[PDB]
Amino acid sequence: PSQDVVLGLYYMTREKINAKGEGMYLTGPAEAEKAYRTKTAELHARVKVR
Amino acid sequence: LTPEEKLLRAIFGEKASDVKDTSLRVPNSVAGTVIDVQVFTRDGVEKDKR
Amino acid sequence: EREEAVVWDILDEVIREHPVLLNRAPTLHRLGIQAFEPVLIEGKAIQLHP
Amino acid sequence: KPLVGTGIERNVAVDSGVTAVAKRGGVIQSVDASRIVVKVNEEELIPGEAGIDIYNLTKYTRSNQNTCINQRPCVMPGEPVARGDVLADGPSTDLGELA
Amino acid sequence: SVTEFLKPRLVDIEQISTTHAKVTLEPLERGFGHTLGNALRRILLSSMPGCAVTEVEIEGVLHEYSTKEGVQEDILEILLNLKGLAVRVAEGKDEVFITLNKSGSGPVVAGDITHDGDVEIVNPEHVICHLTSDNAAIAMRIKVERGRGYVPASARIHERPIGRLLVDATFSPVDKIAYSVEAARVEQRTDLDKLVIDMETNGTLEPEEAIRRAATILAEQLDAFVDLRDV
Amino acid sequence: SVTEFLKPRLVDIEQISTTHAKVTLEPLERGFGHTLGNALRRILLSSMPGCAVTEVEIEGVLHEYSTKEGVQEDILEILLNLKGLAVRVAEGKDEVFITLNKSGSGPVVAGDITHDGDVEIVNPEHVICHLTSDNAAIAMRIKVERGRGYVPASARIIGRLLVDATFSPVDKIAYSVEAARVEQRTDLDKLVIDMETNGTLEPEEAIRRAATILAEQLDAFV
Amino acid sequence: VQDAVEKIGNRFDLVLVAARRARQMQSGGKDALVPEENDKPTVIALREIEEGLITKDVLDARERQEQQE
Amino acid sequence: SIKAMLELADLPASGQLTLFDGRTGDAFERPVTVGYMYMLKLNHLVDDKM
Repeated sequence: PSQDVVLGLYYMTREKINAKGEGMYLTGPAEAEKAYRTKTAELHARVKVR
Repeated sequence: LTPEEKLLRAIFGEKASDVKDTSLRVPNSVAGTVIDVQVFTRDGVEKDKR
Repeated sequence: EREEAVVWDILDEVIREHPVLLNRAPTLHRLGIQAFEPVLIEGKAIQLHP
Repeated sequence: KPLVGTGIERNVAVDSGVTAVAKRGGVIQSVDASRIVVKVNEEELIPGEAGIDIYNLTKYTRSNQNTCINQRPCVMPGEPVARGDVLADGPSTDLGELA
Repeated sequence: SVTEFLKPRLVDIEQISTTHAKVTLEPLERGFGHTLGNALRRILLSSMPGCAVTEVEIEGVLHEYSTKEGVQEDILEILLNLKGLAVRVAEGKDEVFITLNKSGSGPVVAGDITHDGDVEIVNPEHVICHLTSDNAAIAMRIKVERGRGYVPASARIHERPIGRLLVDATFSPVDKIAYSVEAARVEQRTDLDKLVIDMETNGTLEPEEAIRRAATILAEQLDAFVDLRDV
Repeated sequence: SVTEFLKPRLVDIEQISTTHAKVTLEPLERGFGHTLGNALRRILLSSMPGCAVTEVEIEGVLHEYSTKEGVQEDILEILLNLKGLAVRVAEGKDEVFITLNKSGSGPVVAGDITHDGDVEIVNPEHVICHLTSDNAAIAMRIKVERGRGYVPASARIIGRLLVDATFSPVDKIAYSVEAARVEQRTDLDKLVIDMETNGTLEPEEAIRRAATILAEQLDAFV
Repeated sequence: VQDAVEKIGNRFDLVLVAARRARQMQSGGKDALVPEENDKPTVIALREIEEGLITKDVLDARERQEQQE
Repeated sequence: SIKAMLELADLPASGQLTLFDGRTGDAFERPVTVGYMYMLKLNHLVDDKM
């Protein structure tokens, strides 16, 4: 992949300090998506995921 | 005429092939409006109605 | 020539699993020609996978 | 017109010849989609001249690339015009500016 | 309670101008303001019925790429101007013919159109053309149809006498839709919200009628989910 | 007609499992796929009523960062396990208290919870913790409430530990809009919804209730 | 077509065998040994090769049987 | 001068606005450079090339 694809994958996988929902414990990827869609946590929130 | 064409003419007698249709047609995938028509006639040839 | 709907259904059934070859000049290596399954689209431009 | 430009648009529009530029000043006597008649000023007449200028506009003429050449009036009846003023806009021109 | 929600109601309609309005829906629970706002904006901007000019017949004119004596605009520009005509046609008629006859110098505007009383012109100041001579005269017969969406002349299914000019029709009267969700002061709760929809149209469609039509479309499309089954 | 719109004609429901489904509706008018899918997603994720674990009391534990001897999982992981506990509470009850007591060594699971008959655990095999020492016993007082959506512990900020409240039965919803054609109209939309619930509700029922909520929110206007 | 090339070994040989099978189903009256599923003869032949029903030796054996009959 | 012109017209001095996704109504996570560009239609039309 090149250009936008890479950029998107770059933006989604970056890390931000003191983002919304930091330190939250997540049951898995599905609950991470649920938290993102509910504006509970940002894409760049440092969490612990099973 | 191929023999089958001769038989077809014998069955249905229509035969009108004195002239061949070599006409000006709008090119395919072109739709528009006729905005001008110009007629040039050689000196010594009958001018038609148009 | 009259572009009936049944002609479009026949065209879909024809291209259902018929691969088609796409080429771009200059063909510097063999990846300049590749085969794809065609999906019929309304328009006049070929849609290419990124 | 371009909202952001450089200032050379008027030069190209005028010096290309696509527009209709007033040869002499005066008052636009009559305006129509195909004809502009200008009543010339009293200071710029050749002695014994009719005193009018007629501009016949090109309307929907094919170009060398099968495009449209069309001239549209941009003046009103009774409007004063000086020499060099744009009376009609050719293709890709907006009030004398290249568009 | 938890299982029962509060249904919004139409509490205010503000008519800033003939082509601008604000519609307030209250009360709305948490998150429902944004859901309803987006759904209503997408339905309003896409699927609102209206009336538009479709056919024009001008005396002595064979096609759009021509000129008429005493008229400053070309026929193409006149058709483009007619595309901006705001016409309200009485219910029960999906087709109407209006006439425009005018002689003498001056701007020929929409207020000079003769209609049979089942047609209302919303923008009489809309300029259609200019007659630049005292001898100049114009006589058009305009056809207005009801419809929905954008139907270009080419897309119309195919006799048509020469002189009849087809006009691309933009039936949707809605031009711009915005919406905001603000706090609502209801009883003692603080979780409720208020939806304000700003509508900029051409004046043909009323705000309340637009809101109810969008809601009707949304409910009819949701019925399939409310009765989920294999079809 | 100007008020006539296309309604879905082919609706296909495919059941991967008892809690996973894929619903395809076709054909839809241009743009309605995104409208319906997004509205249903928001309603199912943030507004669907349900019952969930909210608050917990563990004997000998005061803070969420404290340590308990004999349990392999930390307190935060125990709270995480309590979040994925599918529970039904009988109608007319908005608050229930269940208890979990177990002494020994091995996995302490959700089937070791004693209730008052108004609580149904859908996944008795869910592992709550792991006891490591035979001298260790776990005593938990779990609170189950009824709410709407996904309310985290931080949004709700004695010895009571707060658990993220997963009220909505919907665990995952994704929607895709593909192209669809009737006759020569190739601009129509097809809506595909991949849906997964916790087990309390079947996916079809959840879609029906979400659509019912949305439809009843528009009653005053139709 | 990874399964087909695994069952045959050579892509060119797979193309030749699938062409023979597709010509049998199209020009000849032979019927498919798998559910057609509204597929063209080429895809049917590829699926048959993947399932292990059609190989070069099988085709030669059936041709020999037809010649004997 | 550009920033002064933006300030006169009551617009952000950075030239970036907050845009919302019309499909979902959700705000994009970053301000977007929105403005006006002079764009041309070149004489390379797919009608003449298909």
